[PDB]
Amino acid sequence: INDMDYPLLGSICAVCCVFVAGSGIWMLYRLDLGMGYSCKPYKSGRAPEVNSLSGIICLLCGTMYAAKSFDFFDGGGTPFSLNWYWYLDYVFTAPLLILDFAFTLDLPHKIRYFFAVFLTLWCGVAAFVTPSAYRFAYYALGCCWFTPFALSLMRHVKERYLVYPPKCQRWLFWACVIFFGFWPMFPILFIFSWLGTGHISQQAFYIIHAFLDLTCKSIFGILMTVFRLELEEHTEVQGL
Amino acid sequence: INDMDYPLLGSICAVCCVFVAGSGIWMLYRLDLGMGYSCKPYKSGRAPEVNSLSGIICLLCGTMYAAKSFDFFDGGGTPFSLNWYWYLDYVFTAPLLILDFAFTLDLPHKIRYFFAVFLTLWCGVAAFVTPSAYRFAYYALGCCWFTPFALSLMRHVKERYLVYPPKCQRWLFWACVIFFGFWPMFPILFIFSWLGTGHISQQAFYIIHAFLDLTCKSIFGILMTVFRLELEEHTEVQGL
Amino acid sequence: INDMDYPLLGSICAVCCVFVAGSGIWMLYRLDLGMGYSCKPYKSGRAPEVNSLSGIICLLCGTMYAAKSFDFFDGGGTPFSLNWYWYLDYVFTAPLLILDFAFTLDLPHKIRYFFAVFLTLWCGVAAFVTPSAYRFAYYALGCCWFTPFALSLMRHVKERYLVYPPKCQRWLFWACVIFFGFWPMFPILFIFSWLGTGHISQQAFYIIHAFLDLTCKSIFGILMTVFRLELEEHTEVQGL
Ligand SMILES: CCCCCCCC/C=C/CCCCCCCC(=O)OC[C@H](COP(=O)(O)OCCN)OC(=O)CCCCCCC/C=C/CCCCCCCC
Ligand SMILES: CCCCCCCC/C=C/CCCCCCCC(=O)OC[C@H](COP(=O)(O)OCCN)OC(=O)CCCCCCC/C=C/CCCCCCCC
Ligand SMILES: CCCCCCCC/C=C/CCCCCCCC(=O)OC[C@H](COP(=O)(O)OCCN)OC(=O)CCCCCCC/C=C/CCCCCCCC
Ligand SMILES: CCCCCCCC/C=C\CCCCCCCC(=O)OC[C@H](COP(=O)(O)OCCN)OC(=O)CCCCCCC/C=C/CCCCCCCC
Ligand SMILES: CCCCCCCC/C=C\CCCCCCCC(=O)OC[C@H](COP(=O)(O)OCCN)OC(=O)CCCCCCC/C=C/CCCCCCCC
Ligand SMILES: CCCCCCCC/C=C\CCCCCCCC(=O)OC[C@H](COP(=O)(O)OCCN)OC(=O)CCCCCCC/C=C/CCCCCCCC
Ligand SMILES: CCCCCCCC/C=C\CCCCCCCC(=O)O[C@H](COC(=O)CCCCCCC/C=C/CCCCCCCC)COP(=O)(O)OCCN
Ligand SMILES: CCCCCCCC/C=C\CCCCCCCC(=O)O[C@H](COC(=O)CCCCCCC/C=C/CCCCCCCC)COP(=O)(O)OCCN
Ligand SMILES: CCCCCCCC/C=C\CCCCCCCC(=O)O[C@H](COC(=O)CCCCCCC/C=C/CCCCCCCC)COP(=O)(O)OCCN
Ligand SMILES: CC(C)CCC[C@@H](C)[C@H]1CC[C@H]2[C@@H]3CC=C4C[C@@H](O)CC[C@]4(C)[C@H]3CC[C@]12C
Ligand SMILES: CC(C)CCC[C@@H](C)[C@H]1CC[C@H]2[C@@H]3CC=C4C[C@@H](O)CC[C@]4(C)[C@H]3CC[C@]12C
Ligand SMILES: CC(C)CCC[C@@H](C)[C@H]1CC[C@H]2[C@@H]3CC=C4C[C@@H](O)CC[C@]4(C)[C@H]3CC[C@]12C
Ligand SMILES: CC(C)CCC[C@@H](C)[C@H]1CC[C@H]2[C@@H]3CC=C4C[C@@H](O)CC[C@]4(C)[C@H]3CC[C@]12C
Ligand SMILES: *C\C=C(C)/C=C/C=C(C)/C=C/C1=C(C)CCCC1(C)C
Ligand SMILES: *C\C=C(C)/C=C/C=C(C)/C=C/C1=C(C)CCCC1(C)C
Ligand SMILES: *C\C=C(C)/C=C/C=C(C)/C=C/C1=C(C)CCCC1(C)C
Repeated sequence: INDMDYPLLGSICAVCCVFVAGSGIWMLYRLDLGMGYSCKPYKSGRAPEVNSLSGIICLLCGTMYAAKSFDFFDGGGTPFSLNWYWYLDYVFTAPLLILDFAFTLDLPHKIRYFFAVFLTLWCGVAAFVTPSAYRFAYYALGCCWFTPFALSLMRHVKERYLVYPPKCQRWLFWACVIFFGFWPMFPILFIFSWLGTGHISQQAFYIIHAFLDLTCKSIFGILMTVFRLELEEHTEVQGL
Repeated sequence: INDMDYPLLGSICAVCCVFVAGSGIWMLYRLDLGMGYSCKPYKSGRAPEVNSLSGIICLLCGTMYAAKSFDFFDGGGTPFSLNWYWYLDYVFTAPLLILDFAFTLDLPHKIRYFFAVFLTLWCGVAAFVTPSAYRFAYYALGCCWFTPFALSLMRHVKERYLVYPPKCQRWLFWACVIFFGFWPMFPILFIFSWLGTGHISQQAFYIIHAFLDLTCKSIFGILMTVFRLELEEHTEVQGL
Repeated sequence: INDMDYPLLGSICAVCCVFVAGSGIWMLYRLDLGMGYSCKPYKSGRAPEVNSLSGIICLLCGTMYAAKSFDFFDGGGTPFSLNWYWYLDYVFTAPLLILDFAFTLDLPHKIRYFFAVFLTLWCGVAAFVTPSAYRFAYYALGCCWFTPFALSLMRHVKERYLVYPPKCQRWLFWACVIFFGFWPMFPILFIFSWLGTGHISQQAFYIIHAFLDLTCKSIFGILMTVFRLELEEHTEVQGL
């Protein structure tokens, strides 16, 4: 229903777009500055390609949020909305997050996790354009794709967490809190939204998801950058 | 025309979705169990990333068929159909099949084959939403992309078939029968469907394509897994 | 407005489709013929995978232009148009061009350039389906993604241009003229088109963009092939 506070939504999207993009520019700037937590001009001179994935997602999320803000400023309903089809932008970003996490931790089965999230979001996308009882059918299919992905990622994370130093474990623990404390919240909001239970209104749904992207995209990326800085120095500069 | 036996279509799609997904879960389970046909815990401990492509496609095809079954149970015409736009799901799966086949056989020019199938399917997708004489124009363009792909894949397969042991050649021969015995059947069904000649009705078109996916996705994957098991043991455990 | 000379557009698209595809088939044929500018059957026998990206784009662009010609022959407005949504085909091709350029010159930060062009085009796609003042908002966002990509590519190109031999520098200089002489023309045409200033009519817009694809896709690819031939021989056969 076209009765929500659209200018508030645009302002919220504009504010987070600046925050996510600014964080992404920092980590990209920080990455090429030096390998270790202090500084290192690289042995070969150039940073690894996969290490920049965290920064690009924030800019990708920032660009996605910039388009969202333009949609809300125009009152919504624009031909290029990125808000009419929910989770559609997340299809481009969320699979890259776990891919970045896999590369950072060297977790095997990266391609399996990649398609797990990619198909998990796609089932979620199909689970609201269907105004029938099968809306939860796609929701169930997504959970069937996410639960064995939520699991088997806790295994590998838990197995490798005991190897890293406590200094590196610090951020890694916080990243896992971001990982396994806020990603499972996305299905819960879907149940309680107007699509399911109805506790969350449409206006609140955009706002809370706007707030549940700095932690998932920006702050999680920031932790990954710092954790990489601790990882890089400890492994290379500290030689451990 | 909305007069076909939709509940039959949903039941057929549901049955094959269970079969394709179950086969995919097996080969993923079988892969991490052990390298050789018997068992091997890997030298490095982790399976190669590209070896899991066969399993993911079946789950990808199973998830795609699960969405098809939901569409047919709801009587069709759902906003997220995956049946209104034919071959659209195949765009996500078919290029990965040859990519898996290329990696299994180490066939060069993988990227060329990948884009060959990717553009071949896309031309097929555009060749039914066009209710005019240009429907066959996109069909001709797809064949122009597929015939030099159907060829030059027979070359490389034939050249390498003489190298493998007869034990491995067994499955490889059967895979090539699946490869070069059923993929060329997709264009033929298009000609004889209501889009072209009209011999095949709309109801029969979904059913036969539902039956022509276990062989292409599941059974072909199963052969690839067993052929890999024979390849892996013969090369590593048997040292040949 | 449906008043432009559609058969002229189809003829122009058909002519360039033959030219782009024919050039792509040549460079693919030339690549496997031999490494050096003269001939070399490869040390391992097979060409590098990334070296074929230039040829595939031309065939990809040729196939895309073949679909454009079919759309214009049918009078336009076909369900599968590739002309109703501008720059949508460029999303599939343009990111691969810089990726090929990055691999040819071994320029680092390939993934950063890839997403830069990928998001630059996407902002352009959203910048005409929006019939409001926010059409230039997406345009500004695209320029914000392209200007730091147009820059930092001049740096790396300029830094490495002094290393190559003058024989190789010749084509590289011409490629950079194609690169940094015609890519910035795409935003300029958008400003002066009926979407912006209005100097360029709709009929002229397709024609000039049809002419501004041989240089970007075919001729640029041809230069890349010859530059690779000079690079390959000089580095391998000439041992320099
Ligand atoms: C900007 C950086 C982005 C980076 C990455 C982008 C990748 C993600 C791709 C996003 C796809 C966007 C699809 C959005 C479609 C929105 C449809 C929509 O809003 O419809 C509702 C709206 C009804 O609302 P009103 O008329 O206001 O009703 C109130 C009565 N006065 O309908 C319309 O406005 C009609 C829509 C016009 C056609 C839609 C065109 C969508 C743009 C196409 C480009 C995307 C390409 C997708 C590829 C496949 C080709 C379809
Ligand atoms: C689930 C796992 C999937 C994994 C991988 C997925 C990748 C493949 C992507 C699939 C894209 C799906 C597009 C399907 C569109 C279907 C359109 C359709 O059915 O229209 C017909 C139907 C007419 O039928 P009835 O009204 O019953 O007529 C009888 C009269 N009583 O029309 C409708 O229902 C209207 C359709 C509503 C809008 C369609 C929204 C499609 C969903 C968008 C999400 C997909 C994103 C695509 C990206 C580009 C953005 C467009
Ligand atoms: C061929 C090789 C291609 C290789 C790579 C391809 C990748 C790029 C994908 C291209 C997506 C194509 C989308 C084009 C949509 C065009 C819509 C259009 O033309 O609408 C205008 C036109 C109005 O014109 P007329 O009725 O003539 O008006 C005058 C009055 N007599 O409207 C129509 O014709 C209705 C359109 C029917 C539905 C459109 C179906 C588009 C085809 C879907 C396949 C693409 C899949 C996209 C994935 C997401 C799923 C949506
Ligand atoms: C037709 C219906 C739709 C078809 C598909 C529906 C869902 C498919 C089920 C899951 C598909 C694959 C999940 C992808 C992400 C998980 C990644 C993965 O499997 O990694 C492999 C990993 C094993 O790796 P190893 O090599 O032992 O690790 C040591 C490191 N060397 O697999 C596992 O951990 C086993 C699978 C997950 C374990 C969790 C156990 C409990 C799962 C809850 C069940 C939920 C319902 C799903 C039903 C089927 C589940 C198998
Ligand atoms: C504007 C119109 C649309 C534009 C494009 C239309 C179709 C384009 C034509 C084909 C494009 C490329 C096909 C992609 C899949 C084929 C892969 C490929 O070319 O592999 C290279 C491979 C050569 O590899 P070598 O290195 O010798 O192998 C030894 C291993 N070291 O190429 C070939 O085998 C030659 C091409 C295929 C051989 C088949 C011969 C007969 C083909 C039937 C012609 C059908 C019409 C198509 C017209 C143009 C065809 C060239
Ligand atoms: C919410 C709004 C939307 C969010 C995002 C909007 C645009 C984001 C800004 C740019 C994002 C990244 C651009 C991607 C392509 C550029 C590739 C890149 O950054 O390469 C790194 C490269 C540094 O590499 P080194 O390792 O030093 O090179 C030596 C080789 N070893 O970065 C740079 O060169 C610095 C950035 C570009 C330099 C150009 C300086 C002037 C730029 C004009 C500003 C235009 C406005 C954009 C605002 C923010 C720009 C930072
Ligand atoms: C519940 C409140 C939530 C508040 C929202 C969060 C606001 C952002 C602030 C940071 C959030 C995450 C930070 C994670 C922890 C890292 C901080 C830190 O201490 O990092 C250092 C160093 O690493 C860093 O520098 C990381 C911190 C830099 C973060 C910069 C903030 C994001 C950048 C955005 C700038 C542009 C934003 C535009 C303006 C916003 C307009 C709305 C690591 O070492 P220490 O443990 O201090 O040990 C000291 C000896 N080594
Ligand atoms: C014309 C009739 C078609 C029937 C449809 C096919 C039904 C599926 C049965 C298998 C089809 C393909 C099998 C390919 C041949 C492999 C069988 C085989 O023998 O494999 C072994 C070992 O490899 C295997 O174990 C592969 C076979 C396992 C296949 C399991 C079937 C698919 C899994 C689906 C389970 C879940 C399905 C859900 C229920 C369905 C509800 C509708 C290889 O060694 P042998 O030659 O026996 O040599 C012995 C000494 N080494
Ligand atoms: C302003 C006028 C623009 C005209 C449009 C362009 C027409 C195409 C002609 C070539 C354009 C770019 C060529 C770039 C320069 C390379 C030419 C060249 O000399 O290459 C050689 C060798 O490399 C080549 O062979 C590259 C040239 C081959 C290009 C073939 C033209 C494109 C192929 C299309 C064929 C099918 C087209 C279908 C018909 C069209 C119907 C409309 C490199 O060595 P040289 O400097 O001669 O030194 C000699 C000792 N080594
Ligand atoms: C309320 C929400 C946000 C947070 C609740 C999630 C908490 C309880 C979860 C998130 C991440 C999880 C941690 C992930 C990794 C490890 C490392 C392992 O070696 C011991 C368990 C431990 C330490 C987990 C304990 C539980 C944990 C801390
Ligand atoms: C009716 C349909 C399903 C099957 C017809 C396809 C048969 C005839 C095709 C499919 C795969 C083909 C095989 C593919 C590979 C080889 C290996 C080569 O060294 C000799 C030829 C040989 C053995 C081919 C013979 C023809 C073949 C068996
Ligand atoms: C109805 C149409 C579209 C397809 C149905 C035919 C499929 C399901 C059938 C036809 C002939 C069958 C093949 C016949 C014999 C064997 C030998 C066995 O050791 C492996 C499977 C394999 C290779 C079968 C796979 C399934 C198969 C290909
Ligand atoms: C009118 C349009 C088409 C062409 C104008 C663009 C010209 C002026 C641009 C395009 C490519 C550019 C070149 C790109 C690379 C180098 C190598 C460097 O070591 C010196 C500068 C030099 C030589 C640049 C000079 C300016 C240049 C030649
Ligand atoms: C914005 C970025 C992230 C990582 C978003 C992630 C979202 C989820 C993992 C959502 C999952 C869903 C599942 C499990 C099944 C039902 C539908 C959802 C889309 C909510
Ligand atoms: C489900 C998986 C597979 C591998 C499907 C493959 C389909 C084809 C190769 C279809 C090809 C077509 C071509 C050659 C040109 C006309 C249109 C078709 C889509 C039928
Ligand atoms: C056909 C191939 C190429 C490489 C096309 C490239 C097009 C551009 C770089 C277009 C860029 C745009 C930007 C900078 C922002 C506004 C919108 C444009 C799409 C014109």
